[PDB]
Amino acid sequence: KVRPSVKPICEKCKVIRRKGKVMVICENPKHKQKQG
Amino acid sequence: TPMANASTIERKWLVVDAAGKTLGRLSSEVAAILRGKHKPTYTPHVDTGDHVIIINAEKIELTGKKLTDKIYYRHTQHPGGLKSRTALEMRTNYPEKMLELAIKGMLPKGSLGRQMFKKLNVYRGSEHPHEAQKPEVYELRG
Amino acid sequence: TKGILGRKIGMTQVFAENGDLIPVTVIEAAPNVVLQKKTAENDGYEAIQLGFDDKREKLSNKPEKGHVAKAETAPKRFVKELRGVEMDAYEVGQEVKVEIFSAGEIVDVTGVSKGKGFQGAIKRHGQSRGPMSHGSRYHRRPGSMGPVDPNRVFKGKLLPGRMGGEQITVQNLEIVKVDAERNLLLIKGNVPGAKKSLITVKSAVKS
Amino acid sequence: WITRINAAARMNGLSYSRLMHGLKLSGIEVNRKMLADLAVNDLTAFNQLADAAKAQLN
Amino acid sequence: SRVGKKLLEIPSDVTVTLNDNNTVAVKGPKGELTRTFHPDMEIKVEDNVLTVARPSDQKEHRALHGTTRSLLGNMVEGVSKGFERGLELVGVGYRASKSGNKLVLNVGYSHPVEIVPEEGIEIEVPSQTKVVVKGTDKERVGAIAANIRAVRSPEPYKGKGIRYEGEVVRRKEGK
RNA sequence: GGGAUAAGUGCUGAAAGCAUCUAAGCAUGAAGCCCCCCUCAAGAUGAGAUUUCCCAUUCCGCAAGGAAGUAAGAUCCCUGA
RNA sequence: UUGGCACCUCGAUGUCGGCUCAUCGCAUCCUGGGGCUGUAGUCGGUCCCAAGGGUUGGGCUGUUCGCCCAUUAAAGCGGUACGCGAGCUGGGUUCAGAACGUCGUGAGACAGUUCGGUCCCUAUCCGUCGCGGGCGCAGGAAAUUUGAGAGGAGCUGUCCUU
Repeated sequence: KVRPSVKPICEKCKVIRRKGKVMVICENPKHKQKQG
Repeated sequence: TPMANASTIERKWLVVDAAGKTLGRLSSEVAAILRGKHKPTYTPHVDTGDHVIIINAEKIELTGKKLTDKIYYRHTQHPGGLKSRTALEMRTNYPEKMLELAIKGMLPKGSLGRQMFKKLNVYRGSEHPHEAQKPEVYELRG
Repeated sequence: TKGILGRKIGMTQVFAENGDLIPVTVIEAAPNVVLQKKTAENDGYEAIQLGFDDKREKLSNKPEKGHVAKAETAPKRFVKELRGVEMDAYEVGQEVKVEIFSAGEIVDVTGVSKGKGFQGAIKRHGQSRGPMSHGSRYHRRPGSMGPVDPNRVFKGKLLPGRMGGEQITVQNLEIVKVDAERNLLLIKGNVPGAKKSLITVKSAVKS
Repeated sequence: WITRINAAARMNGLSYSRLMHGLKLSGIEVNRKMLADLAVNDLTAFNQLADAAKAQLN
Repeated sequence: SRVGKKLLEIPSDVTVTLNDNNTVAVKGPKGELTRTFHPDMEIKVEDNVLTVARPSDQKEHRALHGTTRSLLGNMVEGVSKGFERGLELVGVGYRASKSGNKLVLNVGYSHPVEIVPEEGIEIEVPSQTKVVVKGTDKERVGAIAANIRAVRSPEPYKGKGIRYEGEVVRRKEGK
């Protein structure tokens, strides 16, 4: 997904700032977010 | 009645090596020489150019992201027919248009920004056929 | 890429091998003479000038009389390059002719089109006529130039002009036969250029 | 002529922003700026004034 | 809780030079590896001990501190052990062999898939199921096997195509 | 078809011992971009190129220069497409 | 878009909509490529990049819009003086004629309706699209060129196999 309020949902989600974009990466692939 | 020269001016060929230099801080150091901001017989309308042959046109660095984020724009007179291009395409394919566009952006435009620009040459490093004029090496002021 | 050049004559129908019917051109293009070998050791690029359809000496000049001295033949009207053949198998003075081609060689063909003269906006660009009735006076004409705010005509707005006279490549043809007995090509389809104009018969860019 | 001072003051390694401080101190020189220029027509008369500048630049 | 202050041991026989600047050229039985390092990193080579002597303490340097050691820790122990990966074909009309040195995969596309390895890379064919790449550079070997997994990426319903050994595919119950 | 790219997808790996597509390093990837295909085009005053030609006159102006006749070629004029 | 304000124009800036000719912006209808799927394949929803190209023939009404007929890969929006009347058509609004309802005591009135109702211009300049004459290109000439740069093309549907 893509949204300006990128947050982890469950505690299995890491928040990794790639490429100037605060991306959240997790196990479950419905957590997959980005502001961009 | 101060002095103002006319057709008694002697022109002296130079060489600037752009190797570990930015774009960018030497254009404003080649423009002032092409326009003649160092000869004391400086009368602004009389083509005072001791002029520069640039060597190592293939070697120019420029800081920041600006190989890929600085982009040229050469729009035609046809509608929406601009052909833009990044600096990395211009550093590889032909930088002879990189520096000559830079100096042409420096100079006062008109009929001197042609005549100051007819003085400049750019050669890709380091070969240039100007043996028969012997340019002294202008190291830069920085 | 092989390529010869020459006049054409006209159109025919030649059926072959089936009940077919083939639209066939007739080309006079034999034989070419290699007059000058453009070399990348001197000029940067690789080409071969070919001359065709020799003329009598009243029509040829001393700058051009001496130009055929390297091939040592008569003066010759129609000269063009060809970038750029497999290097080389040619010598300056070797009479290139029809023998290369065959029934199956896919071939692009270039030539200077039939000039029709000064023609208007429908015929020159395929533009469409307005209404021919209903009181309308606007017919046969190109109509609206552009908007109002830029206050000018954008470059490229189609208009009347002189139609024709360009050089047109027409691709992917099929050379039908080879007639080195009569100096005659045979190409499927329509080939641009008016009657008896000059036509360069290349080999194509495939596939 | 302010350009025609820097085109001579930089031959001797100074800047107009510093040179016209030098003439204001070493000397109270009220030299005409066309004529501290002219001091170029007959160089190195200007440099010997630029020599007078550097002594109070230290 | 650092990496570049750990030590690299070379007993035998993976010999490492200080070929300036700074082209640290590993040798050994398997081959030779030449990683070029940026000039802030000042490698101090003790008695059989490769190290890292950092220039200073910035976030530029710290992020470059642990890497230049742990590139070599991949390199030096790669000219003794080598490196290899394990691919695990799961599927029905899916099989594997090599021919010449191309890797012929009859993945369920209507044409077979061939993967040409590079020099110093040995993609073994152990059996019909598994495929093993073997080489020296981890940024090459795993990257070649990443060029293999994208032939048939594992669908979540039936985990198909190329698949690393071992690996857990998230499973859906398609109905 | 070739070459670099978008969103992706990554292989390595740190800072933050693991992890982590990135921060150094290497990829792949679009009818997008740049060429390849076709057309114009050195008035591109930065006027490019190679081939082959005609020659290096006659007079004035001591000179700088200016005329008159002429080669290579072309033009007017004519039959036309 | 309906608006507010009255700041260019009331010694005139032609107003709706069609026909031509387009360009451009993408906030995308397709087509190319992907994350997620409450994605088993099939066909989708949704979010991403992407303007290169395509973006229909009617019936009705002046209609833009709208509905419906049948196709389609789809039948995108939107700006450009709600593009475009010194390029066209006037079908409506809003000239006089003429009626009908309504209102007024009456002349007449009405964004309530209806039938009829002179759409002028030899292109000066800049533009645009073709054609020429000079001159220059360190001597005059004839051929063939190179390509810095400029455009054009850029769409896809089926079917059969696998």
